[PDB]
Amino acid sequence: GPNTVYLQVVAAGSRDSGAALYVFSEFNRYLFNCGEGVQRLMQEHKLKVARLDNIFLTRMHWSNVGGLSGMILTLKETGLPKCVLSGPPQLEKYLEAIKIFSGPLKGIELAVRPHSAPEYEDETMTVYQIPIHSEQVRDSSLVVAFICKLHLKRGNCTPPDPGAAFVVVECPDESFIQPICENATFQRYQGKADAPVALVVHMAPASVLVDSRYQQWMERFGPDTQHLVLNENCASVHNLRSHKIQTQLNLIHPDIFPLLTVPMVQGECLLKYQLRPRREWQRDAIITCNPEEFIVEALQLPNFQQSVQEYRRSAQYPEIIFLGTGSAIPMKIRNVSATLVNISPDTSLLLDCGEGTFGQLCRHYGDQVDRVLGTLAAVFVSHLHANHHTGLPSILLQRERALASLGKPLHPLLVVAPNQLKAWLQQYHNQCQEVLHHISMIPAKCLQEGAEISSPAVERLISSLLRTCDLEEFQTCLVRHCKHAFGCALVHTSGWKVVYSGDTMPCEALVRMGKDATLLIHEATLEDGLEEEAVEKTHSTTSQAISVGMRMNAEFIMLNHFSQRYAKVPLFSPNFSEKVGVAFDHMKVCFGDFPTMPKLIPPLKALFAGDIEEMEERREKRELRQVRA
Amino acid sequence: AATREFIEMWRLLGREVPEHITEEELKTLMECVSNTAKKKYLKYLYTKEKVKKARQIKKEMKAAAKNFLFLRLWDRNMDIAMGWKGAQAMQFGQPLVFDMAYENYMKRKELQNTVSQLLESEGWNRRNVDPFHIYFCNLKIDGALHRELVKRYQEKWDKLLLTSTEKSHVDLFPKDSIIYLTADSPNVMTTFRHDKVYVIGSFVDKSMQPGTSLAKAKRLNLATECLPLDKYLQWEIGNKNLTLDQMIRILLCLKNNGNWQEALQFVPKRKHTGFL
Amino acid sequence: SVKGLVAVITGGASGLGLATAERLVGQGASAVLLDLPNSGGEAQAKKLGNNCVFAPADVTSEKDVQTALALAKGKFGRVDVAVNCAGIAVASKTYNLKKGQTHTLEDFQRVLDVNLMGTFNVIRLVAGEMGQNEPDQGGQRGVIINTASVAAFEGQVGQAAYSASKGGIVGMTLPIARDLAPIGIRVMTIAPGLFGTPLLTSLPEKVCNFLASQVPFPSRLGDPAEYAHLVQAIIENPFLNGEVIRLDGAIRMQP
Amino acid sequence: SVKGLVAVITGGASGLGLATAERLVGQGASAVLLDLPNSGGEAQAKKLGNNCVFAPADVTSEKDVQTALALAKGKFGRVDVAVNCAGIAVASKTYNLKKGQTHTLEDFQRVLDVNLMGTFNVIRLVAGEMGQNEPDQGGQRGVIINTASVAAFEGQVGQAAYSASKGGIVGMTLPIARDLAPIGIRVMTIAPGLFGTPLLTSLPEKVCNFLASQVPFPSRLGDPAEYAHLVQAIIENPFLNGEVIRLDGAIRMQP
Amino acid sequence: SVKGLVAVITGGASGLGLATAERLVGQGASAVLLDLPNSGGEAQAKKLGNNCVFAPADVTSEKDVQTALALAKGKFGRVDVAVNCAGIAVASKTYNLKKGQTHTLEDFQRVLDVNLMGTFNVIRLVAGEMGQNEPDQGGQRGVIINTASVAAFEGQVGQAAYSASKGGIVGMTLPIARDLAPIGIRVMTIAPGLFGTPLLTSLPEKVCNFLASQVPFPSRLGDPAEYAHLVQAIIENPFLNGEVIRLDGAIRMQP
Amino acid sequence: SVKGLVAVITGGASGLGLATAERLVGQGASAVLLDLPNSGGEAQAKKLGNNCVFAPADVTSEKDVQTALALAKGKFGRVDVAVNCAGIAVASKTYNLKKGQTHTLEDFQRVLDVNLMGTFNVIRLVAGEMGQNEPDQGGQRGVIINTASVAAFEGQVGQAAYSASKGGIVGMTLPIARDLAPIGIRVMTIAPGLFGTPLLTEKVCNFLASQVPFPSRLGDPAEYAHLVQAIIENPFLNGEVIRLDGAIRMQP
RNA sequence: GGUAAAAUGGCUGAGAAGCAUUGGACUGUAAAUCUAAAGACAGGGGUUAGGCCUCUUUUUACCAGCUCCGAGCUCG
Ligand SMILES: Nc1ncnc2c1ncn2[C@@H]1O[C@H](CSCC[C@H](N)C(=O)O)[C@@H](O)[C@H]1O
Ligand SMILES: [Zn+2]
Ligand SMILES: [Zn+2]
Repeated sequence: GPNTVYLQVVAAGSRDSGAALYVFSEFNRYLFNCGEGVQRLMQEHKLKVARLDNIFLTRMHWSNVGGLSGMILTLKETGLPKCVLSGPPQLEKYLEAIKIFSGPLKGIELAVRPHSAPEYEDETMTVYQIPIHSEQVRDSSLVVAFICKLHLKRGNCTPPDPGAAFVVVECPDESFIQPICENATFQRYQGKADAPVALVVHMAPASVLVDSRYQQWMERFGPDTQHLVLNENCASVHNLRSHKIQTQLNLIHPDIFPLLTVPMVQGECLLKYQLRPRREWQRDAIITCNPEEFIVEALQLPNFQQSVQEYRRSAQYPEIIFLGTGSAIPMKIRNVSATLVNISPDTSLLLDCGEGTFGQLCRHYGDQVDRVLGTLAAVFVSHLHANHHTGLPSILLQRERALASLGKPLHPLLVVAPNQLKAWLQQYHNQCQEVLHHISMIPAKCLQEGAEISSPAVERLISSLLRTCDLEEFQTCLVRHCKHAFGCALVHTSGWKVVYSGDTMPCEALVRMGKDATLLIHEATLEDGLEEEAVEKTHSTTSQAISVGMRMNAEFIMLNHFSQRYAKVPLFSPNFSEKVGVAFDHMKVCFGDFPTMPKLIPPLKALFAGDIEEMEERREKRELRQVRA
Repeated sequence: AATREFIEMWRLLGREVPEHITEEELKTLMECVSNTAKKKYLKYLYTKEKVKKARQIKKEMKAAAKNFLFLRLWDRNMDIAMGWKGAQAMQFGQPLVFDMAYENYMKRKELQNTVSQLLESEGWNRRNVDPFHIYFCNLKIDGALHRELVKRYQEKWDKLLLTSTEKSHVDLFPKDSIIYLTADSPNVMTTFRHDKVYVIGSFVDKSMQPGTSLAKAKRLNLATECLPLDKYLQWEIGNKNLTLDQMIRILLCLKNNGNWQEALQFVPKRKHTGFL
Repeated sequence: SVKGLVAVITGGASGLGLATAERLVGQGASAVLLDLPNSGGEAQAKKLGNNCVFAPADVTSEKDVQTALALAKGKFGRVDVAVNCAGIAVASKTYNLKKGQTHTLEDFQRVLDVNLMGTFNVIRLVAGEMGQNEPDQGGQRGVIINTASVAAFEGQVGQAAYSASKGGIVGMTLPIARDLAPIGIRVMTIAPGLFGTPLLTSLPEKVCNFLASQVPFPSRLGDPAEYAHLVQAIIENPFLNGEVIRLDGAIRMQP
Repeated sequence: SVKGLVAVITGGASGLGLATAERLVGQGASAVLLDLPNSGGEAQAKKLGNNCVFAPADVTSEKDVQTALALAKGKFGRVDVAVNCAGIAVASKTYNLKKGQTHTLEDFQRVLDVNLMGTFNVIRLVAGEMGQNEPDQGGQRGVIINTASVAAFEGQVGQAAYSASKGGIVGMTLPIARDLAPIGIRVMTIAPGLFGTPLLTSLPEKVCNFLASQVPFPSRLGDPAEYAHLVQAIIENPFLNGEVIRLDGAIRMQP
Repeated sequence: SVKGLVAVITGGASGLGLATAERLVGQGASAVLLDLPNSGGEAQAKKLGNNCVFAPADVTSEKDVQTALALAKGKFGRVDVAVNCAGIAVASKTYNLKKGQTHTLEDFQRVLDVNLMGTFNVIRLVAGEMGQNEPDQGGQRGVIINTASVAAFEGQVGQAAYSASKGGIVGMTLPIARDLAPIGIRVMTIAPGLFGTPLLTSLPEKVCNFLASQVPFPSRLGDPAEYAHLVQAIIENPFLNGEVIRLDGAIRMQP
Repeated sequence: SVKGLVAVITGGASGLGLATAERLVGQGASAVLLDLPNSGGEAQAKKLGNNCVFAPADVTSEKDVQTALALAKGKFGRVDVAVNCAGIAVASKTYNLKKGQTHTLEDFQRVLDVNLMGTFNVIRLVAGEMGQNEPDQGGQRGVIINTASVAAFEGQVGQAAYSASKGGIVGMTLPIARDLAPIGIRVMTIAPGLFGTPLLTEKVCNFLASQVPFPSRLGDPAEYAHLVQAIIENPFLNGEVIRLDGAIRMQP
């Protein structure tokens, strides 16, 4: 038997993170409710995934399986031969649906253990699956609860330690209260002296908890039983590095870089509870957020203070918010790609919906998220790579919730995307959870310059899109990145034009279509060093993007989609003129800020002097190795 | 204390523990708070007793065994000849500085290892045909390093032909003619310069905290250099930091007109496959 | 005996030159200290008593030595003994290939002038001073004692100029002894080893300790009182002439 | 053998230097005659062939010796042997009581700097040139040979300055040989004694004829060819270093 | 040139004497090896050819030396060169206080009876043979070369009997050179330092390396071929007489 | 000084040794005369007083020197100074071509036995005697002074054997001083020139006395004794040869 | 910033042991010895029955994921 066993709260149920546990043991590791952004949080806090044998999903819902594809492709790159999923039987259909936009994922092996399957035991823990059906093949009323029993460890004579069990219960709504109460299997452990359940993790809204029946249900487990509750009432910072960076940059320009936003124990990030050595509420790694320390560290930098002083002594719509400026994997500072455009105070357009985009939006706007989602008019998806579209279902569900809370009619959203995306969402809607009743999708090919009206419904939808977003015209073109990869361009009645490239290479159709653009957003994955790799991987370098922008003769040029090689900042080639800018998570850019952007280069150089120096040293070492090769 | 009970019980189990124990090392044992530290300390005592007992049997095994030009008094003559060479080097030799400012960052075990490496380095320097003029800069009196050095050398400490001082290398030599050797330096050592003064940090740093010597050098605006280990051999495994004796032998080989491919013969072979 | 003798001691304000002055004044002789005005010769002259007079002079200058001899003749009336103890040293290799350094000619010239040229100047002027002395019943008019370190026979590394000057003194000892033989003046030379004078203290302490330890017997630095004893022995003995005596301790200096 | 070697011979326009140059050039070596401009060395250099060149220089001045060494390096590209056969000589007693004459300081200074200081100047400047030669199989880089007459050991009446300079040369040989030992340069000294050079021929004919009879064997004045032969033998032998050789024919000078 | 000369070499069956014989025979001379019968010199004489003849004799006794000289005169007709390169070495302290041991008199006596008495016996017997030669056009009749050591100048601990014998040769080389001057015989002495003779190469590798490092330059043990070269140079030079040459490498023996 | 100090003087019946004994006994020391039985040194020992004892011995014989040292130990209790002033002398050319005469080996060997072998025989035994002394506060246990004439440097015609023995002593001085240095014994050598010894004492003696540069006369054994006392008193004289000559360098 | 493997502070190992290092010895020619000192397999943690399990550092390799079915460059 293992010598130590403890739990850990990766996410505490906050609206922008979901909930998830992490069962650590010397022999095995387990995960519960892999939602959106769980991979980023676990990577930030150094939680290894090397031996993540089993992943337990308590409910077939996008709030519990959102980040499943990301974890699967990470474990694969990790080299794990087989991973086993446990939960509702619909996972098999979900796995089939994932392959529509991804590949066949041959390398890693996937297995499913539904609740109807026989019980699974390990070298450290026995797991029982309890199916719960709400009152009153897609099934929208199934929730699985888990009861994990540890193996008995013989004493060292030291008396042996009997196995202590813990229970994970999910109660998404009041309709599930009675089925949980009336379940006979729970009474086997609850009303008895058999290994009185050490800790029970409750993930249910606070309105459910205050119910008398639920309150009596928890109390019947005994006085010694603990109770942990991840119920969206947590007040804890999840992304410490993001908060640090945003607070530091806010010191430069507040507008361009706005600031972010019965006994029971409310969960916190990195909260632990040991079970094998002893039984205590460890609480040794609880995150602590203090902006004063961050600004002190920023001010003590060798060159930051003088640079910001020099910049400061020198001295509207539409406005662009860069929610995410990273390419493949989510990282500590940069999320996956996204871009919010605010055409009018009452309308908005989402330019790309990466995984966990809603989380970044909620962090950026705080309590204003409900109002913002009301103004969301359309979403554009450019090419069906992962981490460019996987965050869409979260946006749709949260938009429905925000519309319900704000008291507005449920009108379907407009989605401009390749027709291949229809199959993925169609299968997910048919097999797992209803989604399609929220969107009215428009194929991207129908908006081409030489396109033709496929159906009168499509023409009606595009006309409705133009009316809602108040745009004069919407255009798309096929960029040279992959099969069915599209750009976009928006022209307002005011006359300003915005062009979004997407993943691409230097192309001529984009230049022809986006002529005389007011603001250009272009992919800048790599630098001049690896132009061969960029050609091989179908991506553009920094100077390539700059040349494309200059040839198209845009007023300003913005770069994003930076590679994982890049940690904090890209290189700043002497080619960086007053027109070329750079993007960071959560900055706001307005048309009046174009002259200001070049002035921000010295402060940004000072704030990241060590990082850019280390990157330059690494590049020099690589060049020396290449020369000596 | 009660530690002797567990000591005897583990000795009965024979779980790599010393046969006996003394009072002072016992107090040091209770001054270890982690069971890992106590286990490591007991294993250190255990391996000490074993090697001490094992080497004793060699004495027993050895116990089973005209016109001349010179009397067999060679050891005295070699010692006197090395003394004369060292006396000349103390006047006309090229200075070499060992910086003892790293006394704070070293634990007791690393301190003892530093003293042993310093002993070996001085011994190798004495035997050379053209010795350096070894300096012990920043050697605070009655410090831990100084006390250990006078304990190991005993009465020889007052007769060693090297300059030991409490001052700093900047207070003895012009700042231009000082080069601080370190593995983290960006500049790569090309050739040995006979007009410069080389500073070697008397450091062990097993609990790796790189950049200490580089920070100390850059604090005084001193020049820095690193050995071109990479340019001449295939580095496979192991940190590029070298021991003090290896560094002094490399510098001695370079000082005596030797080439790089010959000076680097003292780098351990377990770290590199071979030359380029 | 040395009672009533008048001695002129060059460099007699420190080191070997002061010990002989102390011993001769204690025995009952009269001494004149010949040293540079910068050195505290007047303090030692006052300390030694009324039989000691400090004469500020430079051995390398003919006029200074002439004035000092005139002062000695005026104060005491005669000169019977002359001891040459003044001498400087330099530590510089002839050529350093690794460092690319060459011995300067100025250092060599200055050492040669102070050690060798000054000794000959004092000898050739004090000899003229003794030439007027009435012959002793043994026919002796005066004694001249020089100092030439053991580097004249066994030089060390970086000791080229000092060895050259001392070797010049040793080589010229005999011809001067033959020159002054008709006028009854004895010329003798002493070759001190490591004697712990201020000259030797310029070396680091550890080097001095090692050099002291390498003396066969006694294993210590020389005592200037022993040098003074040997000087008195030379004066009393009438048959010592034109010979170099090594007051060393049987030390042979390795490279 | 000495074939291909380049030699710099100070005073190589008459006497022992000219004889050494003649023998060395005859064996196939290359020689550079270093002497005063008025010494007539250009005629000797022309006579000895294109393998011998004349460099006008004064050994007592650093600049002239440096220019001569630069000329030798330009002509031949290498310096392998440096033989010092230069030096003036005077004769005056230290003090003449019967005549009231005292030895002049100017004559002593002139003899000292020409004989002793000039030799060291040439040695220190030449050692820089020899240090650039690549060491041979035996590690040798060059040979330096000096001259110091037997007056350094047993001087005569009036040879005070001469004996001082020669004794200084003899005494400084060992420290210089120890200095250049790591470099790989051998230093040796020769004591010619009585030779048929014009210096000995400047004395009255009867005196020289009597002197040739005082040599035990052979009872004649030294032949400069014999000195040249000894110089070549010193050059060829690799184990002769730091030693003074008396080429005097077993003569010991009397008062 | 040494072509046609007949040389008598004592202790010439091994060591320095064998090398001297090899070089002299190689240049066209004739040699007679003079060494003990058990030394195996007959094989060496056979190897060197019919120009070399082994003479079994002991230098301590007069009769064997006379027999060897008679054999040499019978075989070749004359004796022109005599080289004394035979001797034993003994190391023993004068007194050891800790061990209570004293230098036995027999060890001291037997060293003198070979190194010193034997050398003089050979010299006095050979000088009679060389006196029958018709004088050379330079007046020379023969050359005698002895072999002292640097122990005669810087003896080490234990070399008290060795230095006494070798010191006697250095002392007597001059009076003998004056004795044979009327006859026309030159007597010279060589004092080799550390040479790679078979007696010394038998030492372990570590001490051999230390001794090689002791020599300043060249930092190696001496080569007997260099000793033979110096002997030939002494033979050829007519003006070398009554002088000791130190073939050492500038090594001053450590105490 | 030399008060209460015991000295063993070889060849003290007459010559330089007798003058050394006279001076040392006069200064308050104790002397032991070591000479041949027929040398008549018993009368001199009686004349000097109760501090002088005549011990008949032959330096070439181990037993005689051992018995003499035992007598000195019995009489005074310790030995502090040893002055080796004994020695014979012989004039004979190595080879005389006109007469055909050759130097005899027996004559050469006889001089070596007395001058060189006798000095070492006395030294090696008196050093053992001196080793039993308690070290002086300066570390000194005893002083050994040898005599080796100036023939060791410039020998005359016919002085082959004499120069050989004297040069042997001069060469032997340094290694013996190094041997006895750890014990604490100083070994020093004096090189007298032309002295008024009975051997040297009309035309030849007058010419030789004139030959000395200064003083133009023969040496004085009193001056030799004074030099011996000075060497004894001075603590830093060791392993060196002093030439008490008068600046005279002999000629062929 | 990630993924995987490794880490001997005198050097090789083995998993014990050799070659080494420092202080002392006036060595009779095996001192080729005697004697005293220092012996920690990256560093922390844990446990542990070794041995594992984990954290950190360093060295050396490596770092996108377009799925369908027939029309077969478009169609769902
Ligand atoms: N590879 C290398 N190149 C140059 N100097 C080196 C070196 N390895 C060690 N040294 C020198 O020898 C010392 C050994 S200790 C090295 C540890 C030190 N904390 C550091 O990493 O800088 C170093 O301090 C440095 O002075
Ligand atoms: Zn992308
Ligand atoms: Zn893409």
